[PDB]
Amino acid sequence: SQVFGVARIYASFNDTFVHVTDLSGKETIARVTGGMKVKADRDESSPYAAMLAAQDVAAKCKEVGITAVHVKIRATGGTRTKTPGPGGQAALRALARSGLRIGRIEDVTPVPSDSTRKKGGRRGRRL
Amino acid sequence: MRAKWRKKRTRRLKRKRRKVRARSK
Amino acid sequence: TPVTLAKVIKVLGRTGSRGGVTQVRVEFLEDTSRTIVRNVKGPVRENDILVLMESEREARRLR
Amino acid sequence: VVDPFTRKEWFDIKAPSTFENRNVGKTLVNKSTGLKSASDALKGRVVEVCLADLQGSEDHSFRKIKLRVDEVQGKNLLTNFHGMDFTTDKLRSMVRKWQTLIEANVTVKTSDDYVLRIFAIAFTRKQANQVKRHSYAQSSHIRAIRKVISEILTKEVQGSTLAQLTSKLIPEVINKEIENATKDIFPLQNIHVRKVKLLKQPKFDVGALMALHG
Amino acid sequence: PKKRASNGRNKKGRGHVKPVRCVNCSKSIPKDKAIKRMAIRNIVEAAAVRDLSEASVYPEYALPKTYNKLHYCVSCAIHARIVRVRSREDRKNRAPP
RNA sequence: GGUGAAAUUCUUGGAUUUAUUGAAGACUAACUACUGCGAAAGCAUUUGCCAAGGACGUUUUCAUUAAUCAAGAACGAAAGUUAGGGGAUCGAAGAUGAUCAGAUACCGUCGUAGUCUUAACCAUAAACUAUGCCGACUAGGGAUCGGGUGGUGUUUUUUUAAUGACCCACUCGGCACCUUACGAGAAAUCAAAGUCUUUGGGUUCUGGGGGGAGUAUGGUCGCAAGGCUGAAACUUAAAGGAAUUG
RNA sequence: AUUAUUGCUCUUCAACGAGGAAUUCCUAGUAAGCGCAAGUCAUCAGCUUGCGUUGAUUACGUCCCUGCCCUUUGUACACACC
Ligand SMILES: [Mg+2]
Ligand SMILES: [Mg+2]
Ligand SMILES: [Mg+2]
Ligand SMILES: [Mg+2]
Ligand SMILES: [Mg+2]
Ligand SMILES: [Mg+2]
Ligand SMILES: [Mg+2]
Ligand SMILES: [Mg+2]
Ligand SMILES: [Mg+2]
Ligand SMILES: [Mg+2]
Ligand SMILES: [Mg+2]
Ligand SMILES: [Mg+2]
Ligand SMILES: [Mg+2]
Ligand SMILES: [Mg+2]
Ligand SMILES: [Mg+2]
Ligand SMILES: [Mg+2]
Ligand SMILES: [Mg+2]
Ligand SMILES: [Mg+2]
Ligand SMILES: [Zn+2]
Repeated sequence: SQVFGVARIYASFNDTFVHVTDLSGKETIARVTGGMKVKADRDESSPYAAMLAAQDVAAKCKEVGITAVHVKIRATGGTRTKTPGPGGQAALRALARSGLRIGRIEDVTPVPSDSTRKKGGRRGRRL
Repeated sequence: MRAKWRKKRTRRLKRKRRKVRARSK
Repeated sequence: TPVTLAKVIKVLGRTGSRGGVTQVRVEFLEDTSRTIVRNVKGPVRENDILVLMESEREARRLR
Repeated sequence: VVDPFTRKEWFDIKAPSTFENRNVGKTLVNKSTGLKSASDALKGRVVEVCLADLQGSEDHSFRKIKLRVDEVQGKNLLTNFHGMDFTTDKLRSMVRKWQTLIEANVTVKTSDDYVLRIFAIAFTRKQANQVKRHSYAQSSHIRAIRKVISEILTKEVQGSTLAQLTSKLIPEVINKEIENATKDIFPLQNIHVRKVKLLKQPKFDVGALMALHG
Repeated sequence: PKKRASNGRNKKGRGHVKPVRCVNCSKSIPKDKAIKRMAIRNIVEAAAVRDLSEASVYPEYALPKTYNKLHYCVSCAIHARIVRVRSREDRKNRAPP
């Protein structure tokens, strides 16, 4: 029915990326992260920073080739926080709303056979 | 003062007298 | 400019930090048989007819 | 000043034979110049998608598979096997508390001399009528189950290369002969081959490589 | 004096277990003594039940949620999440919800 | 990037993000739990090899061979020390960017030692259950872990069975949760902290107001940092415990 | 009675064009407009205490701010967080 890509969203704290590439990964198609479409450092990740992301690419997604695409949402994950940076939600809904055709996505962020001890140390980061 | 530092105080102290007594051996 | 009349089916609660938004269920006379929940900006009693300025939608709590 | 889209050679992808659809997705090269040409520069790339996206039915909601692209023949390019994954939302669904867990593994070879690594998993099924809320394993019941899993997992491969193992689990005949001998030791639920990965491939051999085409 | 007989948390017979690192404040606390929730949460969300399967292929789809286990550190646990602070009798109710 | 907000900081060297594979060292997520084991420190991927062990089973064997222990000895988390091997990661010093009236910190950054490992050391933890060890007795309940008994029990078929997991009665030995209070106590609570002025089963050890002080000294140990042992003068009316109301 | 107690007349004819950051008061004969009596008083109300006259738009909610309660909690304070 439609022509595919890979949507892949990496929503983190104090920024949110959004970029599609070729299904074989190896070849991009347009990015735009949150940190651009707004300027105020802290403001780098808020709801709208996302709907403002997927506006300057979902368009260009719908402008170079892709009419459809599957997403691979990602958290900073790792030895770090591993829990969804809010601005991925407000990005997806903003490419489901882009008219863009959605279908079949899973959780891709890193979760390990735990190791490489976290930073800040045994007393923890304290405040 | 905190048990640990007061212990440590008296151990740094302890070590200086070694030192000041070495001088005499 | 397709409008929508709404029959307050009953008074629910007062939502939203402030507390003037009033939770309510409104039926539609222009073909009943279905319920829709909406919020409001005024003081409201049962059987206040309302102007849904979009047919298909219903919110929840207000923050 | 460039905007490479007024430059990008453009392809669709072709899958092989032991499944459903062969035609796939779309991609981006660059003009097939002399020096930096659109043939042997790339192509080789790989692509993953769930298998209901090429088995059509949702009695196959997870199982991802990486396909290595091998050949080219004028603005078309084929692919062959490069490992199978799964899905988190099912792994994580299936990795549930108040129960035990088992996974064993083997390395092995095939008729066509690809060596790879396969895995497995299965979970203590609480048997209906079990008052006790945990259905637990006895280690000595796990190790012998690892053994049997090992018994089967190394008589299933070395059967006509990937193609034959490939088409040995797409309907998961294994998943039950696993469960076959398994009923003789304990219960068990789920019982899936989870992952598998390739690493030591033979030469291209472009005559038996084209098997799954047409 | 002892204002808890399961002590810190749950540790009778073992005598040592290993540090799990609190996800928000990054402390070290004995696995057992953690305090833990499960993050069963539908990957999409509230308003998006419509906008999803609508501009999406397949039939309805299925919907594939994501799970993560959150270990908190008291010092963390207190602050935000499940803890409150109880009276000298309710500190007994280990019961969930 | 990072943060409550920041900044130091990287970014023609396409940083951050993506894809293919490569390397190094550590670690063992999920299943992981009022559950298991070890004398404790402690111990979670696989299989092999090594020898070790509790419980049970037992109309098997020896027969008082035993209980507890000054000296003495085996073990001993973390750090720390010697010599290599390593060195990702996190990260005592040090430097830094913010912060503050100050801010040697808290936060951020950079990072030496260190973190792992072999050989040697070291012998400390709130090394905790702040609760010695063997023995007897004293009170209810449902759990659960290993062993065993029992069934015209259930679930698995093929041909009943034989397996295997289950279900249940009962039983030893485990970690525990509970209800009580015959009884204990200063009370918090405790099924042992019970059978204690109605004072005695066996045995080891420790304490005799608070400081001074675990200081000095002597002996000893260890490369060392330190360990073990370990006073007194003077001083002093409280210091202390559980619980009650502010 | 000058430093002008007040009052009257003519002349003079300011700023001020609805007020930033901010903060008060209040739910019905109330708000706010309006004047009068009373106090002080020899003289002097832009003050206050009560009076009536005209007489509204908006709530009949909540906890967001804010203040204050009340319960749990911790406590080494009891001359009680100066
Ligand atoms: Mg704090
Ligand atoms: Mg000299
Ligand atoms: Mg206390
Ligand atoms: Mg594992
Ligand atoms: Mg002697
Ligand atoms: Mg290093
Ligand atoms: Mg410093
Ligand atoms: Mg400075
Ligand atoms: Mg310093
Ligand atoms: Mg310990
Ligand atoms: Mg303890
Ligand atoms: Mg009993
Ligand atoms: Mg009593
Ligand atoms: Mg002295
Ligand atoms: Mg007290
Ligand atoms: Mg009190
Ligand atoms: Mg007057
Ligand atoms: Mg006055
Ligand atoms: Zn924490």
